[PDB]
Amino acid sequence: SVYDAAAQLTADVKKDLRDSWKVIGSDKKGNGVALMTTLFADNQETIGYFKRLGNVSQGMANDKLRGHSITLMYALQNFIDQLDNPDDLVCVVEKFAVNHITRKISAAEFGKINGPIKKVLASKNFGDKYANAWAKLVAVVQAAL
Amino acid sequence: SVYDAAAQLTADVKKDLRDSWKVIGSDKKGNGVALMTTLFADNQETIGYFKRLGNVSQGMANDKLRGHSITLMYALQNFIDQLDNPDDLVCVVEKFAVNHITRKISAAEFGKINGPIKKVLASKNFGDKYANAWAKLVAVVQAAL
Ligand code: HEM
Ligand code: HEM
Repeated sequence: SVYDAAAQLTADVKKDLRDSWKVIGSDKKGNGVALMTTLFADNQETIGYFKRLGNVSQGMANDKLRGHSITLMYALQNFIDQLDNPDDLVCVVEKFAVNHITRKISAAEFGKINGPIKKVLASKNFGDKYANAWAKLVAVVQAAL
Repeated sequence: SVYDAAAQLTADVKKDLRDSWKVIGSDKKGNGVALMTTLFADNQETIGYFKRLGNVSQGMANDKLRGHSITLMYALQNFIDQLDNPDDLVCVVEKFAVNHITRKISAAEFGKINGPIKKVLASKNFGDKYANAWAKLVAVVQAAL
């Protein structure tokens, strides 16, 4: 269950998430757009899913892309704030899962975000340990897909 | 025009938003759910739009309502964090406007949240001055619908 995946995140994983989020979450516009543009660069097959945003190659200049990317960073803020209450984490993960289920995004496709997260973290010198912690949070969402 | 509406957020208004958000934003779960249950109690005719959340009369005990409500408070957080930059505020407002346009929510119906906001504010000892500041931020969204 989602709860199981949630309930599993340990004190050390939560620490590494919070520590790296302090940095990555401090520039939501810049890091959110880098996350999205990295997804599109590395996984070109996903571009079609984002047709509402218009020409995503425009980066920061594309207002729809910038609004989406900032907002995505607040979904991660939300998850980070809920880490200590699995019950609250589960209900917000289930809400965002629905946003993706309705777009036909599978658990495997959702996991394509791990590559972009690892690259953004690495840009701030957070290494593999940090990328592994983030994959475990992503895995909570995958449990709902 | 969203841009004209955004221009109405003067220095004084911004300060009153930030000062009151310091208090209401500190309990996203509790204040989020209070806002929604106040909406539903005072404006019963809007309940039908929220079919996906199930039995909203259950309040905090309804997991879907709790997840939705927490998330709504992060939309507000997002707006407050964008007050420094009007181009960023506008692009996040337009993102959320689309979420409501697709649900067939008009500017007038969206404005039904002003009553609930005033009540939640008043419950924390923030009076009309603060409710009016909040109505100016809601008006930015209304301009986009
Ligand atoms: C860290 C991981 C992710 C988070 C936190 C996240 C969060 C979000 C949020 C907050 C939205 C807006 C939902 C709405 O307003 O309806 C969204 C939309 C969307 N997401 Fe994600 N997402 C993630 C990863 C992905 C991945 C990996 C894909 C596809 C492979 C994906 C596909 C979509 C699509 C197609 C939309 C709708 C875009 C639009 O038309 O507005 N997401 N996501
Ligand atoms: C301060 C004002 C409000 C804010 C910040 C806000 C924010 C949000 C957000 C962030 C969502 C989730 C969007 C998604 O995942 O698709 C949402 C959904 C929704 N909102 Fe609002 N909202 C506000 C007021 C209203 C009002 C007054 C109404 C109706 C009169 C309304 C109707 C809806 C509906 C029907 C949904 C979809 C619920 C569901 O099926 O998940 N909103 N809103």
